[PDB]
Amino acid sequence: PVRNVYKKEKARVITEEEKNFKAFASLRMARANARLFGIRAKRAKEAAEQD
Amino acid sequence: GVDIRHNKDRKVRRKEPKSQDIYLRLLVKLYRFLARRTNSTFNQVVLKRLFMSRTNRPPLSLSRMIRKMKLPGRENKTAVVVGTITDDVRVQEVPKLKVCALRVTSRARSRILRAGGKILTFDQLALDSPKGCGTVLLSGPRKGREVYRHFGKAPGTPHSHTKPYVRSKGRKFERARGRRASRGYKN
Amino acid sequence: LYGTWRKAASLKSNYNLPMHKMINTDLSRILKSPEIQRALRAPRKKIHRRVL
Amino acid sequence: APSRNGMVLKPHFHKDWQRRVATWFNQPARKIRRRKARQAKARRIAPRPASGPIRPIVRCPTVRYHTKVRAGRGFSLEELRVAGIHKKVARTIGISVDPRRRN
Amino acid sequence: PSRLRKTRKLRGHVSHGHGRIGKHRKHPGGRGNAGGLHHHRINFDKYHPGYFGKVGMKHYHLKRNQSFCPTVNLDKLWTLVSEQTRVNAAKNKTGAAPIIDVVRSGYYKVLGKGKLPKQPVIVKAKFFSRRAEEKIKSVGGACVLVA
Amino acid sequence: AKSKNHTTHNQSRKWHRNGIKKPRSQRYESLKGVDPKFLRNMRFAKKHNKKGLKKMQANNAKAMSARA
RNA sequence: GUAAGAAGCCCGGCUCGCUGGCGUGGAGCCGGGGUGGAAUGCGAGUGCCUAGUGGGCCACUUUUGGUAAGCAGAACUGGC
RNA sequence: UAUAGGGGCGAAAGACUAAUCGAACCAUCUAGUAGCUGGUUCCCUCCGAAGUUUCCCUCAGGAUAGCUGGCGCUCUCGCCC
RNA sequence: CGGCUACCCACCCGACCCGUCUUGAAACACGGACCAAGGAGUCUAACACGUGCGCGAGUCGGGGGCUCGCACGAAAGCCGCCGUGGCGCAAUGAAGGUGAAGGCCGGCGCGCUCGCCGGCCGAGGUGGGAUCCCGAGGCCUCUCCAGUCCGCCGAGGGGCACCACCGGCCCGUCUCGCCCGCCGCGCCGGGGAGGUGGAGCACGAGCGCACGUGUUAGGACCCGAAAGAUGGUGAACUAUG
RNA sequence: AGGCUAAAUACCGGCACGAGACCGAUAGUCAACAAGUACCGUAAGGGAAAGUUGAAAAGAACUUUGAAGAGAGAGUUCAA
Ligand SMILES: [Mg+2]
Ligand SMILES: [Mg+2]
Ligand SMILES: [Mg+2]
Ligand SMILES: [Mg+2]
Ligand SMILES: [Mg+2]
Ligand SMILES: [Mg+2]
Ligand SMILES: [Mg+2]
Ligand SMILES: [Mg+2]
Ligand SMILES: [Mg+2]
Ligand SMILES: [Mg+2]
Ligand SMILES: [Mg+2]
Ligand SMILES: [Mg+2]
Ligand SMILES: [Mg+2]
Ligand SMILES: [Mg+2]
Ligand SMILES: [Mg+2]
Ligand SMILES: [Mg+2]
Ligand SMILES: [Mg+2]
Ligand SMILES: [Mg+2]
Ligand SMILES: [Mg+2]
Ligand SMILES: [Mg+2]
Ligand SMILES: [Mg+2]
Ligand SMILES: [Mg+2]
Ligand SMILES: [Mg+2]
Ligand SMILES: [Mg+2]
Ligand SMILES: [Mg+2]
Ligand SMILES: [Mg+2]
Ligand SMILES: [Mg+2]
Ligand SMILES: [Mg+2]
Ligand SMILES: [Mg+2]
Ligand SMILES: [Mg+2]
Ligand SMILES: [Mg+2]
Ligand SMILES: [Mg+2]
Ligand SMILES: [Mg+2]
Ligand SMILES: [Mg+2]
Ligand SMILES: [Mg+2]
Ligand SMILES: [Mg+2]
Ligand SMILES: [Mg+2]
Ligand SMILES: [Mg+2]
Ligand SMILES: [Mg+2]
Ligand SMILES: [Mg+2]
Ligand SMILES: [Mg+2]
Ligand SMILES: [Mg+2]
Ligand SMILES: [Mg+2]
Repeated sequence: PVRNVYKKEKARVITEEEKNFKAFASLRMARANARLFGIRAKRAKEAAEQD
Repeated sequence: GVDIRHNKDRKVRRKEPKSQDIYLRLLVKLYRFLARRTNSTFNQVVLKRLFMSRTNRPPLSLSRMIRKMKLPGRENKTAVVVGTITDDVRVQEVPKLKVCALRVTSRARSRILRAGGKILTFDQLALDSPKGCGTVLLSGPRKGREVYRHFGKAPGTPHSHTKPYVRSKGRKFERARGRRASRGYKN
Repeated sequence: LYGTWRKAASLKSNYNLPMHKMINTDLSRILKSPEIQRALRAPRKKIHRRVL
Repeated sequence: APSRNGMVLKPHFHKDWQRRVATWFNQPARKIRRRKARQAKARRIAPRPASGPIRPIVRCPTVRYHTKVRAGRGFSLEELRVAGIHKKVARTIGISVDPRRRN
Repeated sequence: PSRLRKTRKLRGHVSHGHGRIGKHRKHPGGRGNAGGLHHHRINFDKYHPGYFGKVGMKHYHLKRNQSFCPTVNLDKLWTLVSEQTRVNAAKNKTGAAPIIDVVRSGYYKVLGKGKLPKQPVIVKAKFFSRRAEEKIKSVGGACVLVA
Repeated sequence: AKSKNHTTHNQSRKWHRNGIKKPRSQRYESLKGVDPKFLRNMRFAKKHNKKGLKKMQANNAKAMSARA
């Protein structure tokens, strides 16, 4: 009952601007967005409240 | 009395090899004969390195054994190592160079035979070079041992950079007094 | 069950024959070979004992 | 009591450990017992296979082992209903059934 | 082996390797780490700096399970897949590149070292470093994030 | 229970049991402890020595090999 | 305590974000030249591990307190 | 017959409580700990101390440095310098 | 006839009774009447160092499983899509986290205390450094001539390990300033130049077993107390009803 | 805030059981034996010492001194 599945995906050509788009900064941007997801919502609520 | 000096009878030396390896004793016999009968200081140093222990013969690495032959003047010379030459995961290309060492590992022998070189032993090296002509004697990274990084004048008094013994390298284990200025003194 | 130095052991998983330290280990043949005796100093068998 | 440069040691031997020393002198004995237990099961019980009930493909809950795979416990009653068989009828067929496993 | 023991050699000597004057009886200095601040300060200090005091925050119910991220280097990045694979995939055929997945090998984060040859590959990992990402961009490979 | 307080007797002999040592070997003396303004001089001077010394020293070596 | 040389002496040239009348000064780097540089004796440097020791005493000389001590306390050297 | 162990009893001596009482007897924890006495078992060879610095509720003790032994490693000589 | 000797005696000389506390023992210091047997540094766990062996960026089956029932078999052999796991291959931070490659050449922006494009090399430099390499030179019974022959070296070069210094990279803090990207243009991220703290990197040397030394905790080299606690037994002596 | 349930696990008591790089009558359990026995303390409780003739008693018929213990002859046994 193990059945360690072996997905291979051997042959593919190097592709378009995904290799320019998937840099290291996406992880830091996602980390900062996850850390500051709530405080931006609170500031948007305060900006909608104070008119 | 005669000797007003101190009595230091034996200097430091190890005369006979402490290992009970029969093959190492036969190589000790052969290179002792060559060292006392060929006037070859190469055979002198190789016989001393066979007298040398298991620990003080560190394992050579394949990248270092490539780079010490990549220097100009080492094209057709043979890299003689008293010790083991091991595989390196870092390398990508292996030249057509010759190896003369004891107990080369399996992956290293496989990659050298795929690259096209020639591995030998010390008896074949003696049959090819009695005086040791055309050889370069190599040694390995002794000071990079984990044991030698604990060794110094102190662990931390002029900060000393010499690795105090502890169980777990991290928080709560030897990081408070003498390791920072906010909690007591600082080294 | 053990194999030669060319192939691995087929019955065992990850075993090979060990490294052989001295391949042609005839020490008398080596020390009486012409390549070794070509590079010898001289047979020095004088004793040179104590002179009174 | 301490000495030259060696690691600070705190062994947990201040408690009277000499009474409770469990040393595995009966480890080949338990091995022979458990061999005979498995053989007596395979003889006397059934022509059912050893490790009788079938175990599921199960992913391990971690950020560490969830890339790997595991034989679970039971077949997760919604899965068993989609397969279309009764619960204890499946248990007598040989299907291992766990009512807790969700999907 | 009691025949190789120093006790067998020291039979005949009166004080048995511990002196007549000092008289090592039971426990002259204490027991264990006794006197860590009072009278053994030159051995707890000057051989174990940092042994006394609190250092930082206290994470209640910590596991060595959530911080599981074994790091792979760019030196180790090639031998996770066999050499036959990269040779037969980069033997002058086309611009195709093999995928080296470190998650199947068991490593999560790719870190940056040297020795990264001209032949580009596609590396899939859950985490990266900016140096390794720049090395992959310099050799021409592609960066792919997985989860 | 009065004991002997302090002495330096039998001390120079223990000093000369092992032959009191000069440090005796410092080639290319250590550099820490020197003026930080002087270090801001010297490190920038060394790295621009590493950068911009090629052509003038090469032509000077050619000129002195031609003249000597 | 220091110096009695090849780790030293001199010449030529680069760099400096230090300094600044000045290509001024100072440091670093590069190339070249000649080793016979006080006496005597000795083959040296360095790394690891560790026992015992942590009660001392006497003598020439210089000395502290005491009237003095085989008294108490110091310095060099030697001895137990 | 009643009072049984930090309990009894005492015209009071801290006396008596099974030859033991200013805290009974037997067993267990317990082989309690001791920086404190005494002892520590065959031969030969080589090397070979100290009673000193500093710290400690430290002064009959310990830690550290010094003195010492063992294990080596790096080199150097044997052929006018 | 010769004979040293675990036989006895005599003579000349020297010679206080051993063991240990001590600066000092034959001591008017302590133990020892004599003899036979027993009698004191062991074992486990952990660490450190040294040595020996196997494999070696890997290593290790101690946890289980497989063999036909075997006295030695409570052994041994094997697993490998049983490597789960321990140690090592990455460190620094209290933490969020971050995480070790640079150098050369040509062109471009004011080669501007300044970035980009294309190609090449690749774990940096200096001073020592066993060894190794090239080699002027001269040496062998009569001449021009040669090849191995007898036969070393002035000088030069690449430089193992390691030492000393300089330089570089990574992590957390400090100072100064500018630039870049947008799964969304924000108290968002990233990058540069300097001096610091690290048990770091700067081609890795570990893992397992065994032996030796030292330390710790366990009764821990052997014997030794005044004492504390727990549970029971005694008013047949004596004290008082 | 109601309940049951075999397996893997533990066992120095007990009934048989097999093995031992263990010990050898001052050792090994206190105890190889009429051993928790003799004995001690009012009691709780404490607690020993102690193996070996020979192949088989064939354990010395008979004579003799002494009242016997014992002894000299004689005999059994490879050996008194
Ligand atoms: Mg003499
Ligand atoms: Mg001596
Ligand atoms: Mg000690
Ligand atoms: Mg206890
Ligand atoms: Mg001694
Ligand atoms: Mg002591
Ligand atoms: Mg003193
Ligand atoms: Mg000792
Ligand atoms: Mg003392
Ligand atoms: Mg005095
Ligand atoms: Mg006195
Ligand atoms: Mg004397
Ligand atoms: Mg009570
Ligand atoms: Mg009480
Ligand atoms: Mg009484
Ligand atoms: Mg009292
Ligand atoms: Mg009491
Ligand atoms: Mg004891
Ligand atoms: Mg003191
Ligand atoms: Mg010490
Ligand atoms: Mg020493
Ligand atoms: Mg020594
Ligand atoms: Mg004493
Ligand atoms: Mg005295
Ligand atoms: Mg004496
Ligand atoms: Mg007396
Ligand atoms: Mg006496
Ligand atoms: Mg006496
Ligand atoms: Mg005896
Ligand atoms: Mg070791
Ligand atoms: Mg794993
Ligand atoms: Mg661990
Ligand atoms: Mg006691
Ligand atoms: Mg108390
Ligand atoms: Mg009465
Ligand atoms: Mg009365
Ligand atoms: Mg319930
Ligand atoms: Mg229940
Ligand atoms: Mg059960
Ligand atoms: Mg007996
Ligand atoms: Mg008995
Ligand atoms: Mg019988
Ligand atoms: Mg006989």
